[PDB]
Amino acid sequence: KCPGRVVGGCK
Amino acid sequence: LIPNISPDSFTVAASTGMLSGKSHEMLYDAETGRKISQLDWKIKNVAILKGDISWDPYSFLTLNARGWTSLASGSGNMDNYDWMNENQSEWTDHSSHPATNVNHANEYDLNVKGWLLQDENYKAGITAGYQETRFSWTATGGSYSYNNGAYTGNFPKGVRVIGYNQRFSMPYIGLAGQYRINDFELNALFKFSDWVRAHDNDEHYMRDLTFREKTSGSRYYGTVINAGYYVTPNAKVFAEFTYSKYDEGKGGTQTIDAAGISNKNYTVTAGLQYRFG
Ligand SMILES: CCCCCCCCOCCOCCOCCOCCO
Repeated sequence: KCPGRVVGGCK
Repeated sequence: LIPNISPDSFTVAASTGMLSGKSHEMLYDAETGRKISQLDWKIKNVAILKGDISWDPYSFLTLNARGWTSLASGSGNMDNYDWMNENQSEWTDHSSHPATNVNHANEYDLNVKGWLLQDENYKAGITAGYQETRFSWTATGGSYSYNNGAYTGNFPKGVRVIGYNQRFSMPYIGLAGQYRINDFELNALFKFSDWVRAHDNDEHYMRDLTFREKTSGSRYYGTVINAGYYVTPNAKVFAEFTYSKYDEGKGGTQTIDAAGISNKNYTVTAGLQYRFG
């Protein structure tokens, strides 16, 4: 889902 | 009636100088309004060329096309903050990208001025026009603090991280005044819109994501002031300062709400204006 952040992988 | 086509009804101007400013690419929770994401895009230094063509078809009416454009890539900056934790006010993530370029920028402004008051020294009128402004940045390299400082480090030098474009367009209304005493001339303009339409485009290269946002019905405020000296009856050397503020609007987000898109910018230029005839 990670909004905005340069890299994802928000778990 | 048939418009004035005399050469002296026509005036052109060009100036050069610098553009600077700051944009914001915003994201909010569409239920609480909580700010979850904020990217600040800086325009530090961009060389610009500014042009103006003005025609007086009638004594009371001036038609004007003006704009400016970046002469080359300029320097900028970007910071990317994210608030992933709804409980906590401080951001969870921050990246900083000093190696951000302003690829290009421009503005075009097509307008009419209806002159309602005039004497030998002073002319004043109401202006209305259509205006659009665009900026493009590429953020490369930089450093990061993620997951509350648990991960910190740098991105690889010169690798592009995020590509971002904004555009704002609007009809506007304004007041324009022109003062002339002997060879000195001052022009001042104040512009406003309550119906800006904004779009942006965001390429997150390390996530293979493209984001698109759009808002409408937001506000704009702008000023133009210039002062100069006639060195011939037809030629004026001048300096000009402008300021523009595109307020943040509230709109939708797309991935291939609630998003906010905003900008402020300044220009400082100097040049020459020439009236034909
Ligand atoms: C065009 C007749 C004026 C009617 C006033 C309505 C105001 C609405 O704003 C429209 C702005 O667009 C005007 C186009 O300006 C012409 C610029 O080019 C002329 C330079 O040669």
